[PDB]
Amino acid sequence: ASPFRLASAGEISEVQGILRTAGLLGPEKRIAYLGVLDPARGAGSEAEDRRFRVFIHDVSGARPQEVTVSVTNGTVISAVELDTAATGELPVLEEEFEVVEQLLATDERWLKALAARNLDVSKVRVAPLSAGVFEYAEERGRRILRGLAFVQDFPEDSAWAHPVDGLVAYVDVVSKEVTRVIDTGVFPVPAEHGNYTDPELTGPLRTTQKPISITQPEGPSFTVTGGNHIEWEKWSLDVGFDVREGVVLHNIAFRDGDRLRPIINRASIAEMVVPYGDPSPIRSWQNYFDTGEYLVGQYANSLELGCDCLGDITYLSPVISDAFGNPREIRNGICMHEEDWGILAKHSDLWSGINYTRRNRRMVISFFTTIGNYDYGFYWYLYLDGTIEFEAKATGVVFTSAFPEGGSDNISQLAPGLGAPFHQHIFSARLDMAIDGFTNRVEEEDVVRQTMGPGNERGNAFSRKRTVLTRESEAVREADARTGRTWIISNPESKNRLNEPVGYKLHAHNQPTLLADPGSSIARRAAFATKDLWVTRYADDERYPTGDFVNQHSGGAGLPSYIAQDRDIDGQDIVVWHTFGLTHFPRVEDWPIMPVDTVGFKLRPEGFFDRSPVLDVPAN
Amino acid sequence: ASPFRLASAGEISEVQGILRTAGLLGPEKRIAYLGVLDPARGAGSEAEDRRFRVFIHDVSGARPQEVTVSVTNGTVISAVELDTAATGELPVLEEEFEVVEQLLATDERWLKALAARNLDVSKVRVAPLSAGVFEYAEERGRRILRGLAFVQDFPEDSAWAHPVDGLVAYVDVVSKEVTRVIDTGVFPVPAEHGNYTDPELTGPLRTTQKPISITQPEGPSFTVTGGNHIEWEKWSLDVGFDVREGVVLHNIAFRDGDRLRPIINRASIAEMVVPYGDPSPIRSWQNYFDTGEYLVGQYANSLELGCDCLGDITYLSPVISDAFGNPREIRNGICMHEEDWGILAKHSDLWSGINYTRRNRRMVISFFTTIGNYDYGFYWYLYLDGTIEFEAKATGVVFTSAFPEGGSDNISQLAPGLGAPFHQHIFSARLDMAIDGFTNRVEEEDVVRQTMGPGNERGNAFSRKRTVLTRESEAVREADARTGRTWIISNPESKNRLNEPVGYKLHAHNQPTLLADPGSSIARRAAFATKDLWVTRYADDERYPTGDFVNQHSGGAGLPSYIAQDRDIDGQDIVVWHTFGLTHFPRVEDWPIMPVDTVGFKLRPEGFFDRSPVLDVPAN
Ligand SMILES: [Cu+2]
Ligand SMILES: [Cu+2]
Ligand code: NA
Ligand code: NA
Ligand code: NA
Ligand code: NA
Repeated sequence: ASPFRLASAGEISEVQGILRTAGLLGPEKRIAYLGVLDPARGAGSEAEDRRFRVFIHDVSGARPQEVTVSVTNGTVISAVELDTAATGELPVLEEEFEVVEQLLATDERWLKALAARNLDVSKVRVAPLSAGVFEYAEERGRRILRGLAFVQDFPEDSAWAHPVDGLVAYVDVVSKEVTRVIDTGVFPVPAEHGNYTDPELTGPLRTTQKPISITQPEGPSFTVTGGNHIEWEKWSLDVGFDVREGVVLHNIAFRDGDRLRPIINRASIAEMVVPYGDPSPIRSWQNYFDTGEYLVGQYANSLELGCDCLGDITYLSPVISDAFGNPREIRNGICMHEEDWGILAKHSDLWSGINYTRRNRRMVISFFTTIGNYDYGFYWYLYLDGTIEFEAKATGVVFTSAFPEGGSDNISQLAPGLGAPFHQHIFSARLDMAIDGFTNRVEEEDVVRQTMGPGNERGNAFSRKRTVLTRESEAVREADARTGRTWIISNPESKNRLNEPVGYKLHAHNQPTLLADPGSSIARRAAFATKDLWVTRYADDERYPTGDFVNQHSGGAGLPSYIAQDRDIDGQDIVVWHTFGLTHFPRVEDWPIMPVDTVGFKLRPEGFFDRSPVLDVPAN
Repeated sequence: ASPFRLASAGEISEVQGILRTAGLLGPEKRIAYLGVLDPARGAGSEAEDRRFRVFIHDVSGARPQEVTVSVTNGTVISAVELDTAATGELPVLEEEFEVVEQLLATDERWLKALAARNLDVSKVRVAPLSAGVFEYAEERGRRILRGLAFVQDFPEDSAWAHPVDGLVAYVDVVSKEVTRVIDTGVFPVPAEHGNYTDPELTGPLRTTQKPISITQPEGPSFTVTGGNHIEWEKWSLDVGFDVREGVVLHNIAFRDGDRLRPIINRASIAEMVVPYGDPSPIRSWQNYFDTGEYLVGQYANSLELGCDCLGDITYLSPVISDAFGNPREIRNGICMHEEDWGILAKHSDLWSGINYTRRNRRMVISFFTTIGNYDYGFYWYLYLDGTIEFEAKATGVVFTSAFPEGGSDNISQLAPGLGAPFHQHIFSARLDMAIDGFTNRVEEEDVVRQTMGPGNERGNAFSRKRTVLTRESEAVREADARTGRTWIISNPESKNRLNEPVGYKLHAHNQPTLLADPGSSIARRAAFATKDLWVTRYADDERYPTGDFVNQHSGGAGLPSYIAQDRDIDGQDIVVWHTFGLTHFPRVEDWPIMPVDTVGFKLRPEGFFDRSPVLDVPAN
């Protein structure tokens, strides 16, 4: 009954049938994206209309289409032909990945390059990577993937240990032509294997780890209704899933006495870019937009009980569409559970004699995705005290290269002859704010140091200052860790009992933003990543910080074009976009499989409640 | 048998007997500090000598003494009379705290101030606070405490809800004289109570939280031998306890194959300062040195199973001395346990078909202390992958004042008429480094941005740079979050298999440092807090960043005087001192009892191992 319910297999089958009957899903067509559309602002008329957005690719070279379908009414609402040289190419299809290796295996230039290196083509795996936009005029309007080669000595070998440096190819995956093969010179293929399940590498496994048993004898404290509606310790929300963004949180609200108070209307990771910092022409084009180009939701893992998620786990199994419009279930793709989180509050008072301790807990909503060599975990946390936190977990196998004789300023050495180029992993969180409703504003808060003098005779005073961001043109902000800079999202029309506007404070990790030269292709295509915080006025069609069609888009789409509208954001329906990321100089300890590293952000209440919201927590 | 074993009750009784027979512990004497001394550098001759350092106060006004005793030989090694006007006063005695309220209760000025406010003196609690050094010439060489007043309406009332603003007194606790009573004007005493166990404030307690059961059916994976020696998942260390510093970690080492490899010789929180930023003369002197002035170890809590520490807990019960030299056990004062810590490493490989997941865990060593209104948790974490992390947890009741009519730039409003002055909580971690032995060096690592141009034609390259700190005069460093600044501690004489020096990288949280004017008293006394990182050459007597005698010391002691020696630290026996802290602008949600907030730091291996050190972890 809820408009925010997950897409059903039956809905996806109906979409397929509607598209086919409209003549839009012939044998040459492929679905590159399918997702449910959120309700438009002000759907309080109960007139639900379940609408889906579809990107349709054509493998014969005809123009792709963007289509909107109403499952409710069984009709095609609109269908638009796309000029991809102008607005960007569609996301990469899973079936295009295998095309690259197969096409190169019969190309005379590729075979000559492998022959010079004494490599058997049957052992050469090709990583098919997105192309970006660079100097090659012949690529405009064509679907291009670039391929880098790795040797697999046997079927269970980790090919990442054996990069074939000095060699790259470009492939037109629609016309099935190899456009360029570039060979800059022969590097030795690193010979040491990286097989982290090989007993010769692991040694005897430890026998010292005794079991930790986490159980909930009476079941979990949260309830799931309507398939995806969560209620837990005064929190209320809906867990959505989209093939591009992955897990999306809707309608985050907190039950404060008799009132259900909204906090965030929609929360998601709306883009994530992995730019590489190696200037070698073999890799200097290398930038993954995992969300926008590959779609992280479609590569979600099935999570195993006891290994991936430990404790009393409740799973969601979202349904997506395959390239032909058939429903596909991602079994156990989302884990949900609560976790003990240490001490919540504690005080032993000498004067009253009262000793007081309470324990904290958090609700966890997570999924894991695998894109080639990398694996990313996305974790959303809700805490008893009103804190909301996001954490990304990065693991998997680092992307490798040869390590040059004589060293490198842009590549780490991991093993003899084996290098790992420097790179970043940068995320964009899109937070459609709704602090006590939709009239919100953002203030930038800095610590203020004060000079010793009159009114501050002992030189101990310090203060803070808040600056309201009033228009989009002034709402592109940078971090300043030294001044303790944070941002407060408040509702100027909703006051706490002290007559102050209710608010939430965003705490960033203050990690470096995009390092590339501002004149680079990646700086133009990932402009969101060059600043820590953006605020825009809500609009239905402003969904992603990089635009709708990221693959091979020439740049400027998304946030820089949105904020040019210079709209009023002072007490309006606003969206906060926060950039955060990891800068990775690989270490020896990251090889041959990398231990998890993390980055994230959190939001804490700031005068949202009239007092601590956890006074009614019982004494365990 | 280990020289690093905890002090025994029998050792403390022997110290008392040695002091008494030497004529050093008559009825007028009080022990203000007693602690075991660490072995001097190069104790590999097995010639153990258990020595204790003692500070002896005299309640009759005679000069205090610093005494060193050998329990092994039953002798007084040295006894020195202290000139406290020169070198500082001894730490505050617990018995001096009650003296303040009792003395004020019979002072005519204090009684007149309370009478004007219609307060019954029997209901007025006085917080006895350290004095610092300001403009009052009569305080030089005297033991002074300053008192701030709070109303307790009934014996179980939280007095913190009822500050009596506009009033402060200074007390000489040796001569038992009230030196000054300052009354700047009558403020209304805030009337709302802050009793967080009162059903009228909490409402009905939640019935929604279902139990989380954490158990270890086969016991924990760590072993404890010799009372305080820990072995856990290749880690080895000794857990010490000192009445000033609290938990101290000794001899942190990692078993890498056949080699026990040292990492940190001694790790502790060597000072912690809480400076207040309210320029009112009632509070502008207010600065707590919890470690140096009060001694955080002697106020350690007894931790309750299931409430404070959850899971399979192993306790240590350290022994300290009371003011008369009798041993006192802090029952269950240290909790030790292991915790599941999520995913350690994960990869699903398309080419090899291998799916791999391993789980992480951490060892936790913690204690909790209560100083007046504040409660602090100190947590040390060891992770499977070689990471060492410290985390401080701040909770308790915020220090309060009146909230002025017309507002304040330096005080938050928490309730009608009730304010909470701005302040910081700043810690100093002393890390006596021993990366693969004692020849260590520190490098500062910054990210380096590169310009688009020749050799970087696509403008994607970025790099990093490392600067060796060679002398103490250049080893006072500031954070720079924007350039991703970290510090690497390496051993230039110990190489990994790639012929690179082994190292560990310190990751700071990059929070603001001391905000006070650099010309203030607190900036001179807490100079360590004005910079993020200090490196010194190890010396036996350079123990604390603030010097040995912090109470009422005029300033400059500790780190600024140490580094003036400008000693060589390039491949030497070195000590890293890291400043980190929280800047607290109190929020409504912090009242009437504050949910935990955290700050800390971590160290991760950086080419210390030859590959990932967790390949031999089993598959659960
Ligand atoms: Cu990485
Ligand atoms: Cu505080
Ligand atoms: Na274009
Ligand atoms: Na909004
Ligand atoms: Na002095
Ligand atoms: Na050292």
